[PDB]
Amino acid sequence: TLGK
Amino acid sequence: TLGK
Amino acid sequence: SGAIYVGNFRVVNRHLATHNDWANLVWEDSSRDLLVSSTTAQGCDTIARCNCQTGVYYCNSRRKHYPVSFSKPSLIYVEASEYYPARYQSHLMLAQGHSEPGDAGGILRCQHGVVGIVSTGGNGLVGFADVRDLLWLD
Amino acid sequence: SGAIYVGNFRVVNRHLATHNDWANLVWEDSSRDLLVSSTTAQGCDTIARCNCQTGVYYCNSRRKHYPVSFSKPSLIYVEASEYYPARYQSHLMLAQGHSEPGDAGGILRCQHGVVGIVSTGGNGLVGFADVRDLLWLD
Ligand SMILES: [Zn+2]
Ligand SMILES: [Zn+2]
Repeated sequence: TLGK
Repeated sequence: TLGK
Repeated sequence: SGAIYVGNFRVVNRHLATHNDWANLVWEDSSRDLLVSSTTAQGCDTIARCNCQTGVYYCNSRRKHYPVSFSKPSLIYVEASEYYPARYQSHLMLAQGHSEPGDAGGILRCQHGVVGIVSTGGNGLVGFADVRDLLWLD
Repeated sequence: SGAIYVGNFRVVNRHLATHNDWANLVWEDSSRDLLVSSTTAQGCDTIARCNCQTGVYYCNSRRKHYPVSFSKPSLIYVEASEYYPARYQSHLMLAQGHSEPGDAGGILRCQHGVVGIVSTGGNGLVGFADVRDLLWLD
């Protein structure tokens, strides 16, 4: 799960 | 001018 | 429905304004059939920053959205009614289209946001009060 | 941007939640990567009441909206990251598409309103966390  |  | 809510403003036909509109009056113009009142909530609408002369509006009497082509805003002599005497109404954009009693207040929209609101009609025309110059709303 | 505002709710990726989100927590689910917090203003969004599997989302890295076709929500094993250990993520819809660091939070929309929010991606896929079953938001 992403959020970079 | 409308408003009926 | 029947109003534009932008920021902390509510824009309505002047002739349809409520007591609460007048209590919270910000600005009004009989020659445009427009009234703006203060709201406590932030609105969802955006005023179109454009010169579009095609868009879509909601027709109250048909409960349908219709596509429409309309004239550039103009000064138009509007005949007497129970709402105004015969007068010049400015900022008025005309389209061919259906209208009936109770259609005033329908919002006209394009890809850039809100363009205007149904104000007048008759003889096969619908007249929309342009709001796009009221840059202080947004 | 990066959140869905519906009624007095704000929906965000759990892994991107703020201190103020946690202070005003309503609901959170690590297995969905979702968190909902209370707001003081009313939001403008609507949750799609539908089963659409095509729509448009905003891509942060490209600053563009893209049309997308995506799978029905499913349980998907998602590999470890600095945000979660390897785990099953539920309610996840996959599309072929571009993604880069910082794309999580982009909102996926159809004709019926908000469908989901970018949560995961990699190997040429973008995974969106479906929100359409959260009927209590709207
Ligand atoms: Zn326009
Ligand atoms: Zn839909």
